[PDB]
This record gives sequence, C-alpha cells and structure tokens, in this order.
Amino acid sequence: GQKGGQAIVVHPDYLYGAITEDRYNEYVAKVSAREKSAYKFFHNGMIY
Amino acid sequence: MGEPIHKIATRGVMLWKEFDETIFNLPKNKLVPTLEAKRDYIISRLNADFQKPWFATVNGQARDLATMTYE
Amino acid sequence: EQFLNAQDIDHFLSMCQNPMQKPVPFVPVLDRRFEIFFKKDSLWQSEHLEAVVDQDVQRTCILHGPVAAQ
Amino acid sequence: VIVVTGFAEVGPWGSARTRWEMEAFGEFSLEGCVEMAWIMGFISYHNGNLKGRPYTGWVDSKTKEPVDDKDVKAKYETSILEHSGIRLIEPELFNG
Repeated sequence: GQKGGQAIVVHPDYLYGAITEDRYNEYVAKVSAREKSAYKFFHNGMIY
Repeated sequence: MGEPIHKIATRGVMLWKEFDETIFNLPKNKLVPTLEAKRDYIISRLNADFQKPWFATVNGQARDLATMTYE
Repeated sequence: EQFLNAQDIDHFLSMCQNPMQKPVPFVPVLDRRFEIFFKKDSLWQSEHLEAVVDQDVQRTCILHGPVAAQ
Repeated sequence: VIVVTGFAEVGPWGSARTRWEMEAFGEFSLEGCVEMAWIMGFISYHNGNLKGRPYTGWVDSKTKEPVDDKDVKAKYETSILEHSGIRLIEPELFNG
C-alpha cells in the first residue's frame, strides 16, 4: 500500500548535553534507583 | 505451643506479649493480611525492642531482603 | 549496588530455615512462619548479651519467677 | 524532544534481550540461554522441599529434576536452537 516510513533514533547521550550538571545528577540517581527496583521486579516476576 | 512462660518484663518480652495478644492469636487466614498491614510497625518494634531485629535494616533504615544489596 | 536476585532471596530464606543450623538472630521476612522466627531460640540471649544489637537486656528474654523474685 | 524510554518484543528469538544476543553474538550467553529456556518452558523455578532435601533454583519443567545454570546450556541449547528463529512450521503452534 505504498507505506514508506523512516525514523531516526539518535544516541541518548546527546540529550543529556541539553541539561545542567545538577539535573543530570539527580536524573542519574533516580534511574539508578529505578533500575534496582526494576531488576527486583523483573527477576521476581520471572521466577514466579 | 501456647504454654505460659514467666519472663522478666523486658521490652522484648513486652513486644512478645503484644504480638501474642494482637498477631499470633489471630487465625491463619488472618495472619498474613495483618502482618502485611503492620509490617512497618512490626519492623520498627523488632529493631527497637527485640533481640531478633528485622534483618533488612541497613544503617537503621527499615528495608527489605529484596530492597537490599548483596554487600 | 545491586538488590538481591529473587532466587537468592529464596535461597537465603531456605538456608535461614535450614534445620542443621543455629536459628538466625533476626527475622528475615514477615510471613506465616513469623511466629516461629520470632519465638525460636529465645533463651541464650540472656546469658550471651554480647551477641545483641546494643548488648541491651531490654531486648532479651529472661525466664524468672514473680514470687521468687522477692 | 521525544525519547524511547522503554522497549520490548516477543519474537522468534524470544525477548529483545535474547533476540539481540542471537543477532550480535550469534549465540546465547548463560543469561540469554536461561532466559530462553524459561521462555520456552524448558526450565521452571522451584523453591521448597524437593525429593526431601530443600531445593531453590531451576528444575526441568517436565521431570521436575534440579537443573543447574551451568547445565542449562548443555541440556537445552540444541532444543532452543531447533525450536527458535526461522524454522519449519510447527502445526502445534498454529492449531494443527
């Protein structure tokens, strides 16, 4: 049906150059906590 | 087994009595929901007043075995 | 910096429930066996306060007689 | 600014992780192979008494016998590869 489509995905690290030191730091801390919680959830849900 | 034991009224023993009168006596179907509800209170009392503290306590912060790291 | 894997939590609880072992000096989880964890092996802490959180008698269980205490 | 915050898939090589491992490295690591075995139902998780002694870990879904992570690959790699990816159409997955 002539459905052409193109998407471009840029590296995530080009985003972090658009914010401040403090904002990046607090964001990183929050992703670290979220990553730990998500690892916990994923493995628990996997086994059970 | 529910037998009487006389013990000195230490803070741990008073916690033991309180749990006997508010948690242990309850039926089996009712024990899990009440433990879930009073998890924070039970953990606080175990850490403050009982010889067997809550294990998942890191630098005084009540935590969980799933919420603490291997170190 | 890595929370316990759920497999390792299950292993930790099973080896807390290991019979050929001194009962652990803590409650690992709050579940149906919480009474067992709370009450089991509650006598030695009276004579071994050095193995207590603050070496506090208030945490331990000392059997004693109310009339003989006079 | 739009950011792909999360992603996943269900495909002929299981999840995005297992598909990516098969795409890049051409083989499954221990983690990828255990994920594939769990996906395919080769290994299930058991926790509690098993044959008397207390067992915690992966077992064989059919025989229920304990299976170690080291042996997951040696026991299920051939089956995973045979029944993953592009392969002969299986009538049992498309109603005979």
